[PDB]
Amino acid sequence: SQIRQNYSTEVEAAVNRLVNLYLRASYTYLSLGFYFDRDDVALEGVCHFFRELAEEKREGAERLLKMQNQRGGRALFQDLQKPSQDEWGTTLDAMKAAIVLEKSLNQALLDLHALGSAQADPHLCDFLESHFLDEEVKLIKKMGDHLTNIQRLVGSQAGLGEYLFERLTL
Amino acid sequence: SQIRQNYSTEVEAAVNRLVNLYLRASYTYLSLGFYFDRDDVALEGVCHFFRELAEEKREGAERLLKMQNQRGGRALFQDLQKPSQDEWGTTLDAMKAAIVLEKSLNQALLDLHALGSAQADPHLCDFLESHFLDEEVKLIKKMGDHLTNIQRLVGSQAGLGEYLFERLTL
Amino acid sequence: SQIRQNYSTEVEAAVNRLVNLYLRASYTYLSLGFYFDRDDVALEGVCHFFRELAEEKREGAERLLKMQNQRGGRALFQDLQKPSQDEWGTTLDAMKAAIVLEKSLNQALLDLHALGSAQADPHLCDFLESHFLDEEVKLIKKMGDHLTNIQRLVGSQAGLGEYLFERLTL
Amino acid sequence: SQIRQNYSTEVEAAVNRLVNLYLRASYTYLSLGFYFDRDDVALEGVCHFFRELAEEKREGAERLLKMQNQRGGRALFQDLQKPSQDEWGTTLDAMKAAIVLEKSLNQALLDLHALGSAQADPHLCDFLESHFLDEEVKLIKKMGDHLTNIQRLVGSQAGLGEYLFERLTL
Amino acid sequence: SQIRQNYSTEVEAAVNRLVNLYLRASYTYLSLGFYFDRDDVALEGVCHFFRELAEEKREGAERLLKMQNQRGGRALFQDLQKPSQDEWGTTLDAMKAAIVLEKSLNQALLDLHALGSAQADPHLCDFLESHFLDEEVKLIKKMGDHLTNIQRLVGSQAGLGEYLFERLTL
Repeated sequence: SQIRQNYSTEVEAAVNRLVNLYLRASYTYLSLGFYFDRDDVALEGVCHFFRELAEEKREGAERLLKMQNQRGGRALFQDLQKPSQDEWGTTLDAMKAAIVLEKSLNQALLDLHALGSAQADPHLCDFLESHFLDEEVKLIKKMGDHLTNIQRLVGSQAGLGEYLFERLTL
Repeated sequence: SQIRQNYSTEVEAAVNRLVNLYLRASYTYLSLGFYFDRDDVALEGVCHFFRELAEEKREGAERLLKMQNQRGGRALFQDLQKPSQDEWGTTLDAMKAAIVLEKSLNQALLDLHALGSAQADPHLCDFLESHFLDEEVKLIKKMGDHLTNIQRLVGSQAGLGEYLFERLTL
Repeated sequence: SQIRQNYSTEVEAAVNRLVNLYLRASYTYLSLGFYFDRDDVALEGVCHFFRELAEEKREGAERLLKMQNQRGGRALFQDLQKPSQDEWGTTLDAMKAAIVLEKSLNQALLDLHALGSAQADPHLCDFLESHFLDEEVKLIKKMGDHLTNIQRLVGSQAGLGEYLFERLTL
Repeated sequence: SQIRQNYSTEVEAAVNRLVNLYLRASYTYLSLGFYFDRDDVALEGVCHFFRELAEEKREGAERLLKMQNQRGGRALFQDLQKPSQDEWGTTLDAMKAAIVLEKSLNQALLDLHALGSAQADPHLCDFLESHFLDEEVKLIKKMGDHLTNIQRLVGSQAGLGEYLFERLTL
Repeated sequence: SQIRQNYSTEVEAAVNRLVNLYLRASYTYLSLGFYFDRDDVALEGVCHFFRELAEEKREGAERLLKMQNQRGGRALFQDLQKPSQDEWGTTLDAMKAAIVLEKSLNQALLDLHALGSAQADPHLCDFLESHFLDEEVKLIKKMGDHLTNIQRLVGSQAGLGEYLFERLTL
């Protein structure tokens, strides 16, 4: 590219892989959202929590793609793997799966940051620090807060706690 | 009628029967609403849910009657059977009876649509698709969502769950 | 009932019978309204006059039911008899049937008031005097005014008078 | 056409024929409107009723033509036959001719709907149900209401009734 | 009195006794309100419910006194007995005591109405029907609704139900 400067093939490829990870996460959240909209699940606040995350992950992918083009790299898309489950269990099961998913995205961001640092690519490092690393830390903290509250609500009567958390937190 | 065109005696009669079904459903909901207003039942959100449905069903009957006259058919009214119960039990019992009632109305709409299609009456088919079929599907989905939430709230202590659902959902 | 005080079984039963009378009157007015909406009758102001009365009678039934529950009585619903006619003739015939209907409702209110007085139930007597007795007298006077005007318009050419009354009074 | 999909030559031709019918109806209404504007006829409300219908029919033709192009069919225009009369008689004669005209348009819509159904063309069927079938039913009902009122006004003194209907309904 | 007309000594005395009953009820509610404000009771919505009733009962006494003077009777005040308890137990115990209190006031109103009727004092009868009888019926119905909800919340864990009712109803 006429514009490409200080942008390694290693980072370009890692950015494409990260786009796939974010789009896969968006797909997972789409599935989680619609599962909580089933008439036999019926937890509206949980559906809305995950549908909003599906949008956030798609937006992250789009920001990565815009950056790929700003740097002169070339977007390459791969198949998007279906989500790991068809049914997602309780809100507790879903929130545990979500935190696993976000930790995996955060680890991929940290890996890319390390690659950027190894490649002496400070534009990349700034980009991740600005738009991604803090968002992930904030989201993971929120999910951990939710997991703690969901868990405190189980002990006695799980259906009651599940309803209350959806009504009063989400 | 000077205006009647492509409107079978079969559809005319079925529309009169459907008006009776909607008015009967309105009556059932009136009874459900006032039962939840009893001082020894006292669930205001449940009363309001059913009173609003009584109004919706009456409005459906009125829309059918307006259509009967637009097509040149003749409204014929029959006695309105009293509702199937005098006392309606818990919110769970009432919501189960309501879903049974709406499924019966939906089946009567589907039957009328099939008759319209057999009679090559596309105005009828459009009328039902526009003002009735989607409303029924949406309402049945809402009731199923409510039934799932009511059921999740029972397990432990039924009075507590009944209060919470009325306070926090309805 | 934990709340019931000075409320006789006789009044409770009479209130249920009165609810049936008001709902039947509402049904009669629904039928009158839709008859005047027929393309071969086509008197819009007459349809609107009766449709508004159908709503007023339903509201009266609902006020009686609310009162039944306020006093600790128990609503009991019976079948609703179909209206006395399928076709209602001229505006004059319909207005005569309406005044007969309202006089019958007024007589049932007066009977209930007499029962309340015999049962020393001043809350009932106030309730009827406040929300029902004056409304009936006002409505009967209006219908008598209409009957006089309709009758003055017949003599010559009945179709002309029927049109003029609908256009210029209703 | 590069865009044409599931659009039969039979429907394309029937749509062109229907455009001709709507434009002919518009022409008929133009003639009716100007007849009622003659100084020796002089019924302004009747002129305005028909002039508004001339505009509605032209708009229907234009909507059909837009649809023809959306589907990749080709508009073909034919001569427009002059209206069936040069003078239109009384308002009663004109309203009878109008209802005959609208019933013929409605029958052509129903025929086209049947053809669409035979051709498995649901876009066509939706298009007619949405923009045409209900409009025709509503208009025919209005004309039948008018015919009933005009007829009730004749009996006695026809000029008087004709004036009153124009003044007080139209 | 120069103004006194048709106002019996029996009614005058009964009105003074009724003022004492209303002021005593106001005192009882003052005590109930402050008990629920104790740091070891601490149910704010219950305190506010009873403090508002203390004000309503005082206002009722003041309306009776204004009426006594309008009729030319003479207000006579007696000692006000302290409330029947110093501590009021749970919200359920308090609401049961409140309904007992209101039923006693309602019975005193009904007795006074009967005396008015025996004395042929229609001004008195109107006064009670207008400002007192309906208010009592409405209040008793509300308290019965509350008692039903409190009772449904006990079964399982009484502290939890007591908190929830205060938070979500009052």
